[PDB]
Amino acid sequence: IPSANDKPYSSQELFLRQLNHSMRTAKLGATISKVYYPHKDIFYPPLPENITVESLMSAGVHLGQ
RNA sequence: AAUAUGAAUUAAUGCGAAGUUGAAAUACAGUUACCGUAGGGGAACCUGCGGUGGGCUUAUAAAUAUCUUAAAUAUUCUUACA
Ligand SMILES: [K+]
Ligand SMILES: [K+]
Ligand SMILES: [K+]
Ligand SMILES: [Mg+2]
Ligand SMILES: [Mg+2]
Ligand SMILES: [Mg+2]
Ligand SMILES: [Mg+2]
Ligand SMILES: [Mg+2]
Ligand SMILES: [Mg+2]
Ligand SMILES: [Mg+2]
Repeated sequence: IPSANDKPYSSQELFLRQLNHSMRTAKLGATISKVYYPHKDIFYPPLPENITVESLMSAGVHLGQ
């Protein structure tokens, strides 16, 4: 329900105004490299041929009981 | 002297039925049982001394618990970013 052009933004409009900022501006200034994101293990798993000892070790697979 | 036989005479024991006097054992069996040994008692048994567990491992709380960006940021994310 858009608000009148004279009235201030509603709570819903502020949320959509923030979502617009999040897509464009919020990620300006730098990119992030070589940082582990937990979700990417599930959604971007590597292929078996590209797995290294380093990758297995980074995941903690070597830590037994 | 040995072997065999019978033997006066005399000792131990099994089974069978079948009651009698008690109630010793199996449960904490109503006094823990049993082993060795000694004494005593109608009968099982009772008592002393040490031993054994084939009886007590059957074992189960005097309680007290802590601070960093709660999110425009983690929570979403589908091979993308890099
Ligand atoms: K007895
Ligand atoms: K005895
Ligand atoms: K005795
Ligand atoms: Mg008696
Ligand atoms: Mg008795
Ligand atoms: Mg008894
Ligand atoms: Mg006596
Ligand atoms: Mg005794
Ligand atoms: Mg017993
Ligand atoms: Mg026992």
